Formats: sequence, C-alpha cells, structure tokens
Amino acid sequence: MLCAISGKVPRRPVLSPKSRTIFEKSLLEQYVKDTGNDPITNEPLSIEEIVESAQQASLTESIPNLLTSLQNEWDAIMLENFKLRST
Amino acid sequence: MLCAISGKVPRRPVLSPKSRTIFEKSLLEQYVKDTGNDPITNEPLSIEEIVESAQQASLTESIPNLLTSLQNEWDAIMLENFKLRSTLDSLTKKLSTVMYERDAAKLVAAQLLMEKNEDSKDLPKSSQ
Amino acid sequence: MLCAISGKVPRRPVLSPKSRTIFEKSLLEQYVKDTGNDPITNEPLSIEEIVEIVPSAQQASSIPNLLTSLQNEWDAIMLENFKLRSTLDSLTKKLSTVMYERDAAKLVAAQLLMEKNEDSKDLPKSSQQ
Amino acid sequence: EIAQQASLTESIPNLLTSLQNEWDAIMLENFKLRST
Amino acid sequence: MDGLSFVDKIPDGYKNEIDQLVKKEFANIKADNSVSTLTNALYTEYLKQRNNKKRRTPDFNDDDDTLFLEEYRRKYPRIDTSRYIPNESSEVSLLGIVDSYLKHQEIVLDTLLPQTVSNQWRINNDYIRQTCTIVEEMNIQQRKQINDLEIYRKRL
Repeated sequence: MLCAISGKVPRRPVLSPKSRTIFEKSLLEQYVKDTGNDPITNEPLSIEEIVESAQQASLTESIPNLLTSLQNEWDAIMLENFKLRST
Repeated sequence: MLCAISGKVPRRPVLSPKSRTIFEKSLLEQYVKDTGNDPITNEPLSIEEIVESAQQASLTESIPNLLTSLQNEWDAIMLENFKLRSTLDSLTKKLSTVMYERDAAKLVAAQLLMEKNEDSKDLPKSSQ
Repeated sequence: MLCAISGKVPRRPVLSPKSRTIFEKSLLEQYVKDTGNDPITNEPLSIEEIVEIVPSAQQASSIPNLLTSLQNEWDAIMLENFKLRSTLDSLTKKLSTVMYERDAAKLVAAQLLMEKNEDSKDLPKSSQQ
Repeated sequence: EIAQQASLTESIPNLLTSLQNEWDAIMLENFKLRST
Repeated sequence: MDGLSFVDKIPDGYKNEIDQLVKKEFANIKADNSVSTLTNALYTEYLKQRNNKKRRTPDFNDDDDTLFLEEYRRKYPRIDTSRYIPNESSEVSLLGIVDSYLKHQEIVLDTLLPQTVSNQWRINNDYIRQTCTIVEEMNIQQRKQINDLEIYRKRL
C-alpha cells in the first residue's frame, strides 16, 4: 500500500527477491541503476530479480482467519487464568 | 496480495527465488516437505530458499463463531469442491466431444481435397 | 527428550541462557567446571547461568491440539483445491482451442463444398455442348 | 527462544461436536475457578 | 486448416450445412484422509451436520446439567461484552482501514483486464493484416483461372 523508499502509494508495485518489501517500480529501478543493491538490507539485486495463477481468491474476512481468531480467544483466556492462579 | 496455492490473502507471505510467486508460509512449507520443488514451475526449491498487515473487521454480532460461522465455512468448502468435481468430469466429457468432431472434420477436408482438385483437373482436361 | 552432550534421556533437564539447548545437570556442570563455556557455541557460561528445575508452578499439569488438527486438515483441503483447479483451467484451454479450431475447420468445408459444386455445373454444361 | 507428539484422535461430524464440548467444558472449568 | 475469418464476409445456413457434414462423419466414426469421505458424503446428501444450539435453549428451575448450561450462558455474556468492548475502542477506523485495502486489491484486477485486452487486440491486429494479403493472393489466383478457362475455349 506504501513504498518503503518514498512513503507514497505505489502505482506500479514490484517486490524484490532478496529482502521482501513492496517497492515502486520507477523508484527501485533508479535505485538499482545507481548501485546493484536492495535499499533495505543492502544485498545484491538486479532489475530482472525484481518482479511485479488460476485459483480465484476472496477477501480476508472474519476458515483460516476463523481458526486464528479462536487462537486469540483461548490465548487471552489462558492469561485470564493466570490472574486467578496468582491471586 | 494473494496466495498462489489456496487463493488466500496471506498473513505471513513468503516468496521463492527460483520463480517469484508470493505464497502463504504454511502452504509452501507443506509442499516442499511433500515433494521438494516449486509448485508452479517445477524447479528445485527448499525451505531455506524461501524469503520472508491485514485487517479483518470482526462482525458486531460476534456463540456464532462456534455455531453459525463455523458451519457455513465447512458447508461452503464441501459444496464448492463437489461442484468442482462435477465441473472437472463434464469438461473431460466435452473434451471427448471436441476431439471426435475435430477428427470428423479432418476426414471431411481429407475427402474434399481429393474431390475439388480432381474436379478442377477434369475442367483442364475438358479443353483438350 | 534427549540431552545434547551424551544423548541420554534427561532426568533433570537444564538449559544454558546463552545458546538454547536443553542439557542434563550432571554433564553441563562437568563441562563448566572443565572450562567456563557453553558446549555448543563456545560462548561464556557459568554454573549460576544455568536454569536447573522442572518448571511446573501455578500451572496445573484437550482443547489446543484440536485447533491444530483443524489447521492440519484444512492444509490438505487447500493443496487439493489447487491441483483440482489447475487441471480445470488446463483442459479449458484444450476445450477452447479445439472449439475455436473446430468452427475454423468447419468454415473450410463450407468454402470447399461450394467450389466443388461450381466445378460440377461448369463441366456438365460444357460436356453437354 | 528454547518432544512434539502428534495427537491421533480416532478413526469428522463427531469432531465438530467434540470441539463444541471442549469449549463448553473449558468455559465452565474457568468459571468455577473464579467463584472459588 | 486455412479458413479466413475477417476476409470471409459465411452465412448461418452454411454453418448448418457444414455441421450436417460433420455430424454425418460423427455417426460413422461413433488424496486425503477420512475428511474427504465425510465432505463428499455431506455434499452429495446436501445435508449439514447439526451444531449445538443448546445454549439458546436453556431454561430456569432445571436440573444439574442445565445448571451447567446457565453458567455457560454467563461465561458467554462476559466474553461477548469483552468482544464488544474491543470493537467500540477500535471504532469504525478499523473497518475503515480494511476498506482501503480492498480498493487497492480491486484496482490490481482492473489493470490485469487492460493488459489482457491490449494483448488480445494485438493478436487480432496481426491476423487481420494476414487475412487481407491472403485475400488478394486468392483473388488474383481466381482472376488468372477465369482467364485460362475462357482462353482455352477460345483457342479450340
């Protein structure tokens, strides 16, 4: 949603395969043409290394997020027992 | 923004360096343990080769997470995949009807290529 | 359920607070009295640095693995749906490329039948006269 | 940052009501320890 | 195999006539555990496994198992008020930021629609130039043929 170099909303996001971070294409290309590196971790990265199937997706809403929700329910209830056991 | 195995919106997305395709961590870790290769391009890939926030507003009426939400998730999983098996069986029947009518049309053109040129040749022989 | 010095089942499992590896109280104390170090990473370690008890207190020795089992069975559901949709779209390409080419090859016959028909009437009107 | 043995419950609709019972029991095993 | 599409300007009766020729040739030639077993059976029967609605059913002045039921209702109300208290503290703001995430995802799909639309037009654009050139080669071939048929009768 943001570009880690500038802070703007990227209109052409490309993700680097050395430090995973969503960079804007026109910004990161100038960073790579300056020196052949990734701006976060200073590891080597080329222009072909930066990259912009069939199973359709749906939005993350309240199966997987429901299973991680019940983790939060119980891990909080587990702390509620410690407030009781220590008292 | 999505996972390229399940069709999720990942919470801990990881990207592979042999083919850059963003996958959710648990699903890509499961594939490399099953058969140690990239699922998309079938190239060599390992767990160490992988390179590592989303908000979901819970509903105001959040008993329902145990009863009503959880039944609808395992209903929608069950009905969709069965309808998807019904989708995969029908196309393989429609694949057979495609190739048979294709090979039927090939025999038409093979029959008619002998008909047309010999009909034109008999027009050239007619002049003599 | 193994020590990281000899490999025995630890009856008093102790751990060094420099490199996280559960040892046994007898062997790690004999290593520390030998040289004041950690056996795995060779960092500085003492006897008082070691944590030496079973930890159980205010804890009361189910629920949790049932959600973990529900995660594990969904993991198979997601992998099966991928290979099932992959075979769906791949033959839909075979379905589409055939049906377009079938109607394209169908137009070959409509052109070829009309030319064959023209050569029939041309020759018959000529061979008559 | 410092034995893993997988549960193999039994030989799926019953596992739904098993989870329903365990959250029902844990809610009561939490409530009884508070009024005490 | 060579059937001109843009060039041939082919009636619906020719489609019916050619299909009968194809139909006449057609007459001549003539990985899971037990979860998959439950999911396939439930979808084939179309029946869903029943959840426990007993917590809605509970009533006063009932036995010891239902005393467990009413205390279950108290723990559910305290959890429900705690869950409602987090949402109130968060405010709409939390529903607002997830909506901004959805607009960014939706825009990426529309760009993929233009990329495919631009490429499918380009494949058609290359095909259209080939059809027009294949038209003139066929038309010149037909004109030369009609000359030869007329000339051969004239010489004889």
